[PDB]
Amino acid sequence: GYSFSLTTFSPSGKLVQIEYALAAVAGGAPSVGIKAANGVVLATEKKQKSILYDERSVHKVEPITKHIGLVYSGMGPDYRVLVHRARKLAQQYYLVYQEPIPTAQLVQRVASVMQEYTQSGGVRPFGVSLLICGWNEGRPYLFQSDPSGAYFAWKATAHGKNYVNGKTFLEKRYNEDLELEDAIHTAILTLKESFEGQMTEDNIEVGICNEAGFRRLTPTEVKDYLAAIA
Amino acid sequence: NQYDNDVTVWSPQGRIHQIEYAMEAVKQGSATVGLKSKTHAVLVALKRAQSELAAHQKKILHVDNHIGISIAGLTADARLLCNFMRQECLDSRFVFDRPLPVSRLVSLIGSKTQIPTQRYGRRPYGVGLLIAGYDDMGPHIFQTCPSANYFDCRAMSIGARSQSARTYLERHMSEFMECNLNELVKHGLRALRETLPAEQDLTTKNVSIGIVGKDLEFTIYDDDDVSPFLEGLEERPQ
Amino acid sequence: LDKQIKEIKEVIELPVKHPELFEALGIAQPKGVLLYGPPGTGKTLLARAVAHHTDCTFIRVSGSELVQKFIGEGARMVRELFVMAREHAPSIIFMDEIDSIGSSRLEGGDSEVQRTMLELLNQLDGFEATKNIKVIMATNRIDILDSALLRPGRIDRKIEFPPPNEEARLDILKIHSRKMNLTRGINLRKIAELMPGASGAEVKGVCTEAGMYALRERRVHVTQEDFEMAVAKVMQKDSEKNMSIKKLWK
Amino acid sequence: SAGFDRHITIFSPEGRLYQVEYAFKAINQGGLTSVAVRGKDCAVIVTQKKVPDKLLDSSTVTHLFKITENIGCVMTGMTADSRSQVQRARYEAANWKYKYGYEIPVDMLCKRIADISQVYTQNAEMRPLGCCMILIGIDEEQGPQVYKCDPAGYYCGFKATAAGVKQTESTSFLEKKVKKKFDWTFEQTVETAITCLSTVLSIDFKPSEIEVGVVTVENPKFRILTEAEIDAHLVALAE
Amino acid sequence: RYDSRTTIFSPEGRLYQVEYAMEAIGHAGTCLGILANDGVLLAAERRNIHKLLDEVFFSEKIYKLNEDMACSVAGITSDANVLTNELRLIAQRYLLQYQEPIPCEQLVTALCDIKQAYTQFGGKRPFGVSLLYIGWDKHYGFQLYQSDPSGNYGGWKATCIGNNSAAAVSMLKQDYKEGEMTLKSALALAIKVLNKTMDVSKLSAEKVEIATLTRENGKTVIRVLKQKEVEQLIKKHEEEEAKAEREK
Amino acid sequence: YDRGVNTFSPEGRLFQVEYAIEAIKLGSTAIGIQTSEGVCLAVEKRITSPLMEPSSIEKIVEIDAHIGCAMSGLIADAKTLIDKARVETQNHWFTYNETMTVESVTQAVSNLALQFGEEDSRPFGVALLFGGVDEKGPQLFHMDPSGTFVQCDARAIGSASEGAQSSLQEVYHKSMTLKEAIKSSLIILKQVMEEKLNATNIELATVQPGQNFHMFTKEELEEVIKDI
Amino acid sequence: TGYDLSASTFSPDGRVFQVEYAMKAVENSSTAIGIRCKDGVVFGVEKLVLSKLYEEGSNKRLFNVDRHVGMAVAGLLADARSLADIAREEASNFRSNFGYNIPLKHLADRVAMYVHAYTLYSAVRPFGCSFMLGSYSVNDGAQLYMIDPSGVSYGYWGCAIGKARQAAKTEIEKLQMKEMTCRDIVKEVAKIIYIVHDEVKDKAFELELSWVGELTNGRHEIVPKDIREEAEKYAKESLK
Amino acid sequence: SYDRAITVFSPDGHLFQVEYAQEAVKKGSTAVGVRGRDIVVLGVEKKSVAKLQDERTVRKICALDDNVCMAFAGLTADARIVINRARVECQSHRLTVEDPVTVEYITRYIASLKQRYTQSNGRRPFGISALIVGFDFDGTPRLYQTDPSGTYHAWKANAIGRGAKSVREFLEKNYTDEAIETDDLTIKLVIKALLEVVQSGGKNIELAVMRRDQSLKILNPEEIEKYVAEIEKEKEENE
Amino acid sequence: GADREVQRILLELLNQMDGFDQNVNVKVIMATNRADTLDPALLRPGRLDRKIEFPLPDRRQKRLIFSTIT
Ligand SMILES: Nc1ncnc2c1ncn2[C@@H]1O[C@H](COP(=O)(O)OP(=O)(O)O)[C@@H](O)[C@H]1O
Repeated sequence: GYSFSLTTFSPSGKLVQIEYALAAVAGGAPSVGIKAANGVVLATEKKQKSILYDERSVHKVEPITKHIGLVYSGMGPDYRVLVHRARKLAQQYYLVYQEPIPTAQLVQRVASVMQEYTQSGGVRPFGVSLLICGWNEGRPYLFQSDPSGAYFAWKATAHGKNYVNGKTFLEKRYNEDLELEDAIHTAILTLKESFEGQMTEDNIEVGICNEAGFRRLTPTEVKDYLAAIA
Repeated sequence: NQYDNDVTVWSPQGRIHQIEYAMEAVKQGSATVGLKSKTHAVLVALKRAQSELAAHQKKILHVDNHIGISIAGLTADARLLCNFMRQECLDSRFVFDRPLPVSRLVSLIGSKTQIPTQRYGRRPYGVGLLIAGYDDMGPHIFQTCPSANYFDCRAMSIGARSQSARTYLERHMSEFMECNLNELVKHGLRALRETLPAEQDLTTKNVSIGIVGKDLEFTIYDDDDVSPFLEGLEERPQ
Repeated sequence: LDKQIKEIKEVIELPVKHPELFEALGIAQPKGVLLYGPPGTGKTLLARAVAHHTDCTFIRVSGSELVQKFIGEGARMVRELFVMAREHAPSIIFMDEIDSIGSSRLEGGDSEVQRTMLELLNQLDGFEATKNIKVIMATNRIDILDSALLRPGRIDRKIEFPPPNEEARLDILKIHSRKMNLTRGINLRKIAELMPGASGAEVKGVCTEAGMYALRERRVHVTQEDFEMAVAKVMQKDSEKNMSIKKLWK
Repeated sequence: SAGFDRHITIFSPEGRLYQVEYAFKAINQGGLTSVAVRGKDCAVIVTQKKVPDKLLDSSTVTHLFKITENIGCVMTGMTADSRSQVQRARYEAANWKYKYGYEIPVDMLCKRIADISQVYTQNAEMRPLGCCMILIGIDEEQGPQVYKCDPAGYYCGFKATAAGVKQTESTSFLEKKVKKKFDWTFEQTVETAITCLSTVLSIDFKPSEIEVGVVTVENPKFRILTEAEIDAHLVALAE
Repeated sequence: RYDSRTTIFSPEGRLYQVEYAMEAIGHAGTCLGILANDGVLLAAERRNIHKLLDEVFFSEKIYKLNEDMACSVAGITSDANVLTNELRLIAQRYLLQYQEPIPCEQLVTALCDIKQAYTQFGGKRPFGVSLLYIGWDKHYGFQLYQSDPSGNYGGWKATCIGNNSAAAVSMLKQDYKEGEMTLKSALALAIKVLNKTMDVSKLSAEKVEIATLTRENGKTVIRVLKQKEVEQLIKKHEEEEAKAEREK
Repeated sequence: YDRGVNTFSPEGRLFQVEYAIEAIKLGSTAIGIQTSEGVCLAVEKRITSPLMEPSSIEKIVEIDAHIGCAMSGLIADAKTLIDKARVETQNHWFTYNETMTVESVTQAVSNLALQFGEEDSRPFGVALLFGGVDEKGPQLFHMDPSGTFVQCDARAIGSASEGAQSSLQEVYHKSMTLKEAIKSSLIILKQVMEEKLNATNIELATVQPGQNFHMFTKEELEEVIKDI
Repeated sequence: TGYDLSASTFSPDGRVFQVEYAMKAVENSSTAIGIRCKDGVVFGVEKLVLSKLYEEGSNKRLFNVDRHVGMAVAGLLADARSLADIAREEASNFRSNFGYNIPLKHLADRVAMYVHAYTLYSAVRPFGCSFMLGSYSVNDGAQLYMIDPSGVSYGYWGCAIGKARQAAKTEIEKLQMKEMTCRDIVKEVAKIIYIVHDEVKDKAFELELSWVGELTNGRHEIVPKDIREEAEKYAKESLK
Repeated sequence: SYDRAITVFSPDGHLFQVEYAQEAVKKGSTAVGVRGRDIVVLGVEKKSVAKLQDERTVRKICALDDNVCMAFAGLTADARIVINRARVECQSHRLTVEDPVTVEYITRYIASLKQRYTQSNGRRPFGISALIVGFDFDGTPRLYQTDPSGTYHAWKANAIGRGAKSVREFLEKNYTDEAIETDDLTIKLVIKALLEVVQSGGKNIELAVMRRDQSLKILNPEEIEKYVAEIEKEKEENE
Repeated sequence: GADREVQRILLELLNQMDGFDQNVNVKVIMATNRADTLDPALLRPGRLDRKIEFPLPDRRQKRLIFSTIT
């Protein structure tokens, strides 16, 4: 159909290729992001396809700034590109304004980037969808940026394989008054509910934004929530 | 065909059929002959007539006091290549006051024609050229083709109906080396007459000649000038 | 479909059942009607019922049946279909998803598609033997169709079939539950309210699913709970999610 | 099926990058395996040297390369694409060495190579390079690293890995070696690699048929093992 | 093929791609600018429907270009975002040159010309965004303008685009109000049109996003409505429909 | 082999420019005669409606005081080529102060024409006749979209080119006076091309070596009308 | 047909089948061979004659790369001429920059990159030629490198390109190039070329020889076979 | 080789995409301009003001010079684009040239812009045609027409758009070779056609007048209805 | 034409699925490798009775299959 080219409309006014990009999304590894009352928790799956792959040598949760965390559901290299771009954009905002960039501004800048990859006749959009967790002026923010160049506000969401299960789960088992620990518990619970196969320190990785600072939990902490809990 | 749209696409034969189609476009042009001796290098062209009240088109060009050409191809490509040789001989005379050697000019022609043959969306130069010159190393006759190949030929003929002329040149190659200017030019005129149908023969309308020598600047003789060369030459009996 | 059914009674039934007025008026009878709406909105049902009451014959050919793999075959099919209809006394011709052969073709083979739609238009335009002969056309999402058939001398009228509303959902649920063994304590109105934007066919679906829930449990009776879990299976639009739900085609 | 694979920057209905998997085929390149193993103070790569004709000079047909005095690289792919990729590795290593004042880490170098491969993946201007590269290096007091870098733009570090003709057999053999508790010496690591190659290939393994590169914390120079060393290891595993 | 590229007309001379862009617009969340005097408004019910959507901006359909200028969105999301940003830079250009608020029609032109220039080049996609502007300027004051993907623009006292656009504009023409039709009556009529066009019974406050421009102190103020006034207006329209029933 | 000039046929011919020759054929007819007295050009307007200004259709033009032109084809870019010819004459004369040889003017127009596949569009689908005088000879020249160009004594292009060319060939000889050439060309145009001569559809322009003024025919046709 | 239409998309069974078409073009050309003797490198090439029209010693296929670097080619002739031009450019670049003669490994690898990078881009095509480069560095050794249309560069003791790759390699395998010196290497090369279809079906051809050796000063020269024609006599004695 | 493009010819040699542009002009509303004894008048039809659509905004008539005036029939986006370009060109010419603008130069400008835009790949032609009336023909009126082929011609009176077939014949029926005395008579004559084309509703005659010395003049609907009533009196004579 | 025709094929299958007349006891059986595709018109309740998932055999199941075949 109208998919071999990106810069032409369909008779129904549908950009078909970008929905193929969205179909590439949700085919990747599952991931879930939830806004608690205080913190913002993004959990993702990191099972190694074999014992060859070193679970302690690679990461998927990435701090763009000391108050911004990024998680994704898509092929890795495009996520690396957009992480590099987001880090440089946050640093350039810091240079311009001498202020740490708030969550919404960085999110809209990255969305504008993912936009600029949605035109022309010799390129393709990123096949990745992104959760951005951030702290801004004492307020926690969770955002989703998707290959179309648009972005959405979520107190909770998930994508990847079994993502509809995640939507149902966070619809049932969630309230915005969640404490941080119960929020991470909900995150691992929805990760498992979407998951297939065992989950331990080596299989999951999570990142928590708190207004003082954002940090990616160590595999040991991911196990402490992951095992002996739930 | 699947593999015949651009020169960038190879064929399973190990060939580029578009280059061969450029060769055929060259073959579409009228016949031209080139031959050299130890005294002179001469080229002659069969000026295609357009009507009894229109000028028979020029097929021999002059670009240098010691260098000349005879063309067979799309006139635009050949004449802009002619401007290219204008540029190079003029800048060489600027650089070191040297009449540009024919061999290096022909090599530059081939190298420049090579660029389209390996890039998408740009036609290789659909003309065949015979180049005559005299230089500090010898007399020179070269032929260049859209495949960017360039050759040195003691005798050569390119264009339509050329096969008879090429065979005639093969026969009289044993002569040309020590032949004088008059002998060489008359043999070249007969080489051209070999191409023509039975009812078509050498006349000032269809014939153009260009001569370069160790003692004369390369000059193109047309119209009245052709008359003394043809007069006294043997007519064609049936 | 009471409003739609009334319009189609007028346009179809009146010339066939009472031609004398059109003789007294002198005006030639209207030829056909196009029906457009989301798929499953009772278009074929309405045409079939109209043919049944009008007592004339029902002949059907979907647009997808017309295409064929050879040139000169759609024209033959259309012409011989008209021959069949004429030979079959008063008759209504029904063609479902006519848009399949009527659409944007100026883009550019495609030749036989035009040679078929033009032939159909020629058959209807020449009012060929139209003594009690009528045609009915059906389309999903009218927009893809082309005006070549709707041009004034050609087919005369259009009827819209929006998704059933609360009252329409009430009817359709009642009609398709009339044969099923229902139980006291049922509250079908809550069920109709719980199914916003049904296309009518999926209400036949909800009745079917409630009965399937009864059957797989070997029960020959249905209850409120059975229908309520059926409707969950009938949602199927929860498969929209982040993709294009509120972005792009928001 | 046809249509979403004629050009690179096209997503399939399922979102599959056909040309990425399609370039993944040329990584086969029947003749090399590139098994790399990490030991407690060492990093070892061994590749299989399939020479089709005798008249070639043995040194020229090598497939192991160096970009740092402490970094070793090995290749599995189309040889021309191979040499271009390693040349880009030299380019990046030299630029990092000039800019930062010290040589590039192996993880960052895999990241850069995978970044360029991803760049050609995302853009239709240039074909992705049909080759897979493996790096061994040392990082300060913290350990030896083995890294695999692929045309998809993906990269990861491993206890051991092998992108070769016997893909699943070699990978499962290395998993079996590592899924049983044991120590890791230099000779033990080289023994594991050589046993993997010999068992998955089942060939008698004369010395000229394989080439070994290595790095070790005690002697962090990247070295290609001479034929004497490799034959000593061959007889060590043989007896 | 003709419709595969933006540079090709029909043999009839029409351009399919812009038509496809308005068909795309046909999907958009219903949004209108109402007929009013001494004030203007641009109501835009948010089509986003999920209880877990956080709406942290309280506005995703109305974007304020200046405290006397606002514009809506009906079409592609990323295109609309970049286009509204570009509106802001063009208004900033005009203001930074003249230090004077831009006339409505001039900004409308500038954007529509930029959009047309993007469409008419090859290798580029036409913007599938239709959008409405409400503004006050020195030349004409209160103005509401329509713009389409092709770069067309027009003046409309009341208009609507999105889902059921034809129905909304038709009923606005049916119950057309003029003259004494001041701002509050425009809020009431917007409530009526949003109730009619949408399928929801008892229209919910979070589903709708409303904004209005009123000339305060000659400096102008543009308000994006909060929950309380929206609830009051919708409940008042419900009881007004009940009152209309009371006549029976 | 349909996308452009950069594709060659099995016989070598480019399947783009022959269509430009046929685009010459769809234009209005045009005639040119070379005589030792003066060089003349004629052209048919195809005035769609006399409510138009007949002079508005610039199918007959003056490049300079010594050189005039006519064209047949799409016309639109023919005016661009006339613009190039005029700028060529202006620049060359203002720099060198020697008169531009009409051969050189045609050469410059050809150099412009060779800019559709020779650098880095499409061939100019129009053909031209130039008629000029110079210090060395009075000449007439012909130009076609391929960029090649030829000296001719009696030339015809556009629609009905073949029959007009045949009659023009049959009437021509090398010692004609320009009056007899003009009358023969006009009567040929009357018989084959459209109809009897009138000021709103025919155009004539002639040039002589010693005359840098009024290279046109205007508001004097009446003598011909009664005496043709 | 499939997806083998340009050299920028991996065709099925990932091998592009495009640069393999370039290799098919290489096979069409006549044979060239290259040997490394104990202290020198020699190249021997046969070239077709156009006709009796053709001028003797024209369009020859040996080419000068550098004052000390020699070239032999097979495949498309004009592409080989362009390759000789770019190779000369690269040699001049190194000569001007480093201030001393380029090692042949570096130059060969750079030309291999030129060919390879030309294989990738969609607007361009892989070279339809394959070639050998030879040189001698009096400081440390002799050097020879052969490059294919794909960009693969390898070294040989004896190598061959053309319409007789493997047959010529069988001819070369039983020479003693392990210790043999170049003066009889030229005779062996000439007779080897004449052995593989001298004029069996193709009527006439010209034989050209190139040399780079310490006894040759290590520079690039065309072997003076005009001296007593010993290699010519040996090659024609190859009759039986 | 079928059309399928802008810069290619069918074997006949005509650019069918230019034909498609002229048909795109044909689908537009009526536009009939004339020149009189001294003055030039114009009246545009098919306003079709739909209630909230206040008719002023679309600006069916645009005056872009110290004195010149016309909009463009076709698709209005390119009309406004050429409007911006005409503004820039007229002001720049008046600033840069020793003497102010003339109608001939600006018409040649529009034609050249249309031709230049058309003469390239990937660049859609302006499917718009226009009728330009100007004063400085040495202080005389003259009328020009511009066609998407980039062509410009001169008319005493011309019609383009939906009435092109009809109104032109109307002109051929009654354009007096007598120079129109009482240029209000020419205004009545043109108003007759401008009305009769669109059902003579009397509501969409939106009209401008310039006496070749004046600046832009406009006619309000009542004052235009005055000429309409005079034309009705002239037509009622047949009794 | 291939794309249009395959769409007409699936639509014609839909009309036949809903079209077969009562008292006829035909059963349409559907096989598929993926089923994350498949348009939600076969999954419509009025056409789909049961969706049966056929996994790759696991332990126990592999034991049963080996025993049965051997
Ligand atoms: N109002 C209704 N009452 C009863 N049954 C209905 C109604 N609407 C739809 N249906 C059921 O759904 C089907 C609708 O088919 P139809 O609308 O013709 O499909 P399409 O839109 O593909 O032509 C009918 O066969 C009928 O059984």
